[PDB]
Amino acid sequence: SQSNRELVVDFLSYKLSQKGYGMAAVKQALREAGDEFELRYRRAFSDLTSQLHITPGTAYQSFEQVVNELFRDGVNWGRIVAFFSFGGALCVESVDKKMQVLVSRIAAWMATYLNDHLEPWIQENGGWATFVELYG
Amino acid sequence: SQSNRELVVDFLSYKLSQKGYGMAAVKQALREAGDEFELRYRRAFSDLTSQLHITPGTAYQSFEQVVNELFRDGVNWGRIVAFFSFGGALCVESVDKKMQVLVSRIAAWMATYLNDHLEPWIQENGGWATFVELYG
Ligand SMILES: CN(C)CC#Cc1ccc(OCCCc2sc(N3CCc4cccc(C(=O)Nc5nc6ccccc6s5)c4C3)nc2C(=O)O)c(F)c1
Ligand SMILES: CN(C)CC#Cc1ccc(OCCCc2sc(N3CCc4cccc(C(=O)Nc5nc6ccccc6s5)c4C3)nc2C(=O)O)c(F)c1
Repeated sequence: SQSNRELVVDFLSYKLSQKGYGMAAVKQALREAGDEFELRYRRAFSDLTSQLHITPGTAYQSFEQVVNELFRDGVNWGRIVAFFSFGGALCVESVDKKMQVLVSRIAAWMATYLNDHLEPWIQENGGWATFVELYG
Repeated sequence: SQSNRELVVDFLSYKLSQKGYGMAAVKQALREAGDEFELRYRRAFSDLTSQLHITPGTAYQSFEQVVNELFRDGVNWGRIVAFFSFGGALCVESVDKKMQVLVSRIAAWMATYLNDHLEPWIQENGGWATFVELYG
């Protein structure tokens, strides 16, 4: 869906710009939730960037397997925030290693995973409007 | 949920009995779909029983990783049928190796995976009532 892709591009651009490189309410809540996750929560959970070791040869299937570990106990809003934040970290780490080409690929991976695996839970749980009420 | 667990126990008991060892409409459609999968489709896909090699030491996480391969591209009714049928085969193979104790465990794995990963898609796609209309 275009709405999921828009959220992905907005969050990734925000994270890249933050580091030096419509749906307004949803985008804002997402940006804020991602920031909170990075400041307080990222440190406690298993570091997924260590498990992926991204490069131009990295396949979507590899990304998919690592993200599955994130949702192993099911989906919830906090986990979706960790997922967006994980994608942001891969983009930042990609731009550092001079592989800016991987950004658009990571974006596609995220949108794809969202549409294929997370969308049903999102819609069944009130949609993004509900995320705003809880995290925004 | 209790409704998912009931479907799992009904299907497993049905498969076990077939090999010599409420929700009536859903249970019937599921039994019938599972039979069609075994008669027509099982031969046309990769054998997951080869990837699990079940024993009393087999962890849920192992089962989860194998099932994930089944839904790697997403969920649909036919894939859910393949999933029930896969659980049925593990139970049959467990009773054959004298490990009848694993049956209740496999049942719990299935109910768990259903509730944690498949339920949202099911509800967003018309619920079990829709499965009955299509496969029943
Ligand atoms: C309202 N105001 C105040 C605004 C606000 C707010 C607000 C509050 C709370 C918030 O988070 C709460 C925790 C969310 C989570 S994360 C999680 N697991 C599941 C198991 C699991 C297993 C393996 C790995 C991971 C993992 O994520 N590894 C990563 N590696 C990297 C590396 C780089 C970058 C990102 C990542 S992520 C996980 C993550 N589970 C939960 C949960 O809540 O259940 C929040 F985000 C925002
Ligand atoms: C109408 N009336 C007459 C009633 C009816 C009916 C009716 C109609 C259609 C039906 O299925 C259609 C195909 C469904 C599937 S399966 C599938 N892949 C994804 C890729 C993939 C990858 C790896 C493994 C598997 C896998 O499954 N491995 C297994 N190993 C074992 C071993 C033992 C036991 C079970 C199993 S399963 C798969 C399965 N994809 C699809 C799909 O349709 O997308 C059906 F079941 C019933």
